Formats: sequence, C-alpha cells, structure tokens
Amino acid sequence: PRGSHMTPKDDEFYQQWQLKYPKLILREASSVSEELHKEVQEAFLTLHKHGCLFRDLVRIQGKDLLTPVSRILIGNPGCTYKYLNTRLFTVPWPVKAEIAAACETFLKLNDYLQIETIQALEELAADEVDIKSRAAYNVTLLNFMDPQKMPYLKEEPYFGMGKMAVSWHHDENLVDRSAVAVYSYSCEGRDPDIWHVGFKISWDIETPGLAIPLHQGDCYFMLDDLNATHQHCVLAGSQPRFSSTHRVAECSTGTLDYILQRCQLALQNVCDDVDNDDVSLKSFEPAVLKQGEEIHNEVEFEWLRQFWFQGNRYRKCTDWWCQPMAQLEALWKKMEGVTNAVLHEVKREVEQRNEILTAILASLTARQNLRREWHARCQSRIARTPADQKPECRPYWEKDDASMPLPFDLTDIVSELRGQ
Ligand SMILES: Cc1cn([C@H]2C[C@H](O)[C@@H](CO)O2)c(=O)n(C)c1=O
Ligand SMILES: O=C(O)CNC(=O)C(=O)O
Ligand SMILES: [Fe+2]
Repeated sequence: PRGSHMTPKDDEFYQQWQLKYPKLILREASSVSEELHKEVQEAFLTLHKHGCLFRDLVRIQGKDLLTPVSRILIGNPGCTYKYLNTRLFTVPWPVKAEIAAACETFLKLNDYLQIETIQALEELAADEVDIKSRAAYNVTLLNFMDPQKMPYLKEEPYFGMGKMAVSWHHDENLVDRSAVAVYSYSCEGRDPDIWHVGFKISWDIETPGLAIPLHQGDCYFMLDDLNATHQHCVLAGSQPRFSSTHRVAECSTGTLDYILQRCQLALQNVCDDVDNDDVSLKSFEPAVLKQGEEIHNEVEFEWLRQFWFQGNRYRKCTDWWCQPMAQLEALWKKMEGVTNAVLHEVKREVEQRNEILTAILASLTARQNLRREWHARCQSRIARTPADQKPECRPYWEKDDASMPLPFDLTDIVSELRGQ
C-alpha cells in the first residue's frame, strides 16, 4: 500500500528475476557489436530525419486517440500487423536509397536477434522446430518519443515507477508462445532520467514489479509464454529513445497473398470472360453468396479503408503497396458489382427462394455500420489536427456518381431488405 517496485539497487531484485522471471533475458550493449550498434543507430536517425515514423490515430475501446509514440512497421513484403484495431503495413526489407538501406540494416539486426533467441531458447529448455518457428521474426515495429514533448505524462499507478511512455500491456496478435526481441536505443527507486522496461504478473498488483534499466544499446528478450503471463510497460526517461521490437506476427488472414486469394475465391462465382458492368453470377446458392459478401466486407474494411485511413504515409517511404492496393480496389469494385447483381435477383419477377435474404442480410448491415464508423473517424474533429497524415475515407463516391452500381448506402437498400 506504499508503492514499490524493484530495480538492481535492491537485494531481492536478483532473486525475483531468477526465481520469477526466468524467461526474461537481458543482453547488455557490451554483448552486441559496435559495428551493428552504430549501423542500427544510424538507421533510426536517417528514418527519423526522413520523417518515416508517425503516431497512429487509433480508436481503442471506442475512443479516438492519437498515440504518444511514433512508429514504423518494417518487415516481410506483403505482411501486416494489427495493433490496437489498426492494421499496419510493412515497408519491405530485402527478403530474398537511404530508407531502403535502413530496412536492410533492420533485416540483419533481425537475423542477429533471431540467432540470440533460438540459442537462449535452447539454453532454457535445460520440438526443435517449435523453437525455430517461435523465434522466426517476420516483422519489427520501431518506436520513438520525447523530449518530453508531452505536457504531462501519466504516472505508473501500481508500483511508483514514475512516468511512462507506454502503459501496461501485452504484445498481441503474435504466434502462440512466440518470443519477442527488443533493441533499445536511448539517445542521450528507478532513476527518473533513464529509460526502463516495467514488468508485472498479469492480475497481480501486490508482487512488486520489476523496472529494468535500459541503456543505449541494451536488448531484452521475452521468451515462451512470458508475454502472455506478464504485462510490461516502458517508463520514460529525460532524453528521447528509439527501439525495434522484432516479433513473429500471426499473419494467417494477414498477408497480401491471403487476401488476394480470398478475392479470387469470391470472383469464382462471376462469369469472367470480360471486365465490364454486366456482372453475371454462376449461382445464387445462399451459401456461396454468404461467402461472397463476407469476402467483400473483408477486403473493404480490413484492407482498403484500413490502408487509406493512414492516408499518404508509407508512400513517403515506399511505393510497394500502391499497385497491390490498386488491385484490391479493382477487385472490390467488381464485388460491388456482384452485390448489385444479387440485389437485382432477389427482387425480380420465386419467394422462398429468399434464403438469399437471410444469407446476405447480416453482411450488408455490417457493411452499413462499418461504413459510417469509418466515414466518421475520417471527418472527425481530432482528425483535423497534419496534411499528409490526415485519414482518407476511400473508397468514397457521391450518390450522383454513375460509375458505381450502388450508393455508399446509408441504408434504404438495407431497410427495404427487412421486407419479409
Ligand atoms: C496491445 C498492444 C499495445 N501497444 C501499445 C499501444 C500504446 O503505445 C500502449 C497502450 O495501448 O500500448 C503495443 O505497442 N502493442 C504491440 C500491443 O500489442
Ligand atoms: O520499446 C520497448 O522496449 C517495448 N515497446 C513496445 O511495447 C512495443 O513496441 O509494442
Ligand atoms: Fe510491447
């Protein structure tokens, strides 16, 4: 009921770490090459100067909020990482010129950490494919903050660890039991002026948490189920700091290949001799239409609106997604055309044959709600606060637009479907 935490200044700290955090590894700067250090530190600097790191206008727990920390997702080409309901797209790295050079740097840093991890994971066990898979980092999220540009920072509420740049949380959307590697770059009770990473047992508020000091060049690893059993935070220092958190993102349903295939799957129900607006369906089996409208929603809100909300962003560091994102829109547009098709069938010249109503009604109302939601987050008050960062509500078109088969809805079509 006093608020305490532990640091290496305490006696119990070492027995707490060894007996209650055996899966938390720390490798001090003195263990990593100076050849690697300077290179990755130079990378954080070019990328920062180039303005590739932005804070995200997230909508956590129903509220629109800008994030104190600025970040950049770098990793396998075609891969994405969902973080706080927002889906970040990877600026690609050389998976078999400055911005391109840095991604090369963070690629070797990745290989490095990967090695450090499998090793430490083997030393821990004291199959071998589980180790390999759980340390196979496919992405790295880079972060940055300060110099205290924050008017007032929130104070850690449980162990008096002082100010914090990132509150207690778990790294989510990761492969089960996957490890996480962090390279900390601090460019200059716990010492207020130094960055630390906080730790605590989930649900546990009375076991003093650990605040481990982070100096320029230090790396820490979270192995096995540690990330799931414990929460961590990042207590703030006085200087600004960078960091690259390499992870193994659960990317089933999360790569360009996956979503492209999903599209080809839905369009298998449309005569594909030519690409015009006389879209005809091979069948109106309530089940196939279900899957068709579901994929329509998936490519629309999980990919298109998600990509454009970040507005002109990754484009300042990569063009990689321009054409694939242009193709998903073409694909989606064709799907708007299948919707109109189904709509023409349902209300045309049998009547139980309206299994085509209780098979697409759920997906259409969802397309309705999610469209308002996104349109709102776009022309919202907070969203007025950079020019090249402001969210875009694409795909968007005015009711008076001829090229689109249906309107941006607003219902009427949805209401009318209640009919019966
Ligand atoms: C769940 C979760 C949260 N945060 C950060 C976002 C903010 O910086 C802070 C509070 O949401 O935690 C984060 O960086 N990752 C990778 C997560 O998986
Ligand atoms: O910077 C760190 O040490 C840890 N950062 C994070 O929590 C993160 O990137 O999600
Ligand atoms: Fe984290």
